Amino acid sequence: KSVIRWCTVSSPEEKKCNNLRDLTQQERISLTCVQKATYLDCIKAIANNEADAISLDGGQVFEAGLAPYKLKPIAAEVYEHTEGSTTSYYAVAVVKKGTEFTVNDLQGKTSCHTGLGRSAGWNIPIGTLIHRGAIEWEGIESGSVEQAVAKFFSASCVPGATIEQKLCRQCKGDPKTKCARNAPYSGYSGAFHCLKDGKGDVAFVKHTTVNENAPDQKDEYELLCLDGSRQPVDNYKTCNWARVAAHAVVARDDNKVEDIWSFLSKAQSDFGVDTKSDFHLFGPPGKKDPVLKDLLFKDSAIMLKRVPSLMDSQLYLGFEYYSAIQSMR
Repeated sequence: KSVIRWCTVSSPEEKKCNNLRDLTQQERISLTCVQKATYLDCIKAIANNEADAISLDGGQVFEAGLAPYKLKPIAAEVYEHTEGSTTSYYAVAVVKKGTEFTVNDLQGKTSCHTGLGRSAGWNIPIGTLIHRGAIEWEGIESGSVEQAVAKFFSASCVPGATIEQKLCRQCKGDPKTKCARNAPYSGYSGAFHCLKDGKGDVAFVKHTTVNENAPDQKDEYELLCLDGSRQPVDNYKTCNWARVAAHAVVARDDNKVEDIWSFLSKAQSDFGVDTKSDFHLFGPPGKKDPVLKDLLFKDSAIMLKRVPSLMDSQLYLGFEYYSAIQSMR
C-alpha cells in the first residue's frame, strides 16, 4: 500500500497526525492514523500488519524488539543537548567529593533513587548490579527485586517502593507521604536533594542533574564509574552506567521501511525545525499541558536520522542499557 498507517495513543496525538495527513494528502505516499489505547496495542498492531510505525522511547523500543513482535528502530530523534547523536541522556551515579568509596564498596551504602521502575534511577543501576553479580536476584519467583536491593544497600529512598520498609527509610516528608511516587525526594531533582541533604551516599540520576540543580556547586560532586574510578561531573561521557538512546520510530523489518523513511524525510524537510508553516513536526517546545506534550515526536527533537539497516534493538540501544533492562525481568 503506498500508505503509512501511523499509530497514535491519545486524541491530541491523533489530531496532530490527521493534520499531517491533510498537509501531505496530495503527496504520493500518503499518511493515515490508527489510534489505539496504549503504545503496546500499537506494537501489536504494527506486528499484525494493522499499522506501520510509531515513535517509542528506549525501554519501549526494548519491548518492541522482543519476540513475537521483532520490530526494529528505523529512524531516531536528534536533540540539541547531545550534539547530533542519537542519545537522550547518560545515566550517572553521583557522589559527594571527598568520600572515598568506589563501586567496589557500594554494598552497605545508603542510596537515593528517582523512583521505583524509573529508567535512570532504578532499572539501569539495579539491573547493572544484578548483571555484574553484585546483587543476586534470579527472577520473579524470589519475589520483588525490592527484597534483593534491600540486602545490598543498608537503607534507601526509592519513591514508590511497597515491599521493603528499608527502601523508604532515607526519604524526607511525613510518614504518610515520604515514600509516595510524588514525594520530596522523587524525580531527578529530589534524588539530587536526597544526596545533598546527606540522606544517601549515592544518587542515581542523569548527566544533567547537577547542572540543572547546582550549576554553581559542581565542584562539590563527583561521578562513581563502573571501572573503579571517580571522575568530575563533566566527564559523564567516560563515566556513566549506560547511554540511553534517543526515541526511535520502530517498524516491521520489511520492504515498507523505505516508504516510511521517504515519508518522514519529506515531512521533516517541510515541517522540521525551521519550517515557515503553521504545522510543526517537532513541538515547538514549551507546551505546559502534559497531554499536549511530545505529540508524535518529542517537542525538543530537531530532526530525525535513519538508523543503519543492520542495527536491531540490541545494537541501537547499546550493550550496557540492553543487559541492564534484560536483568530486570
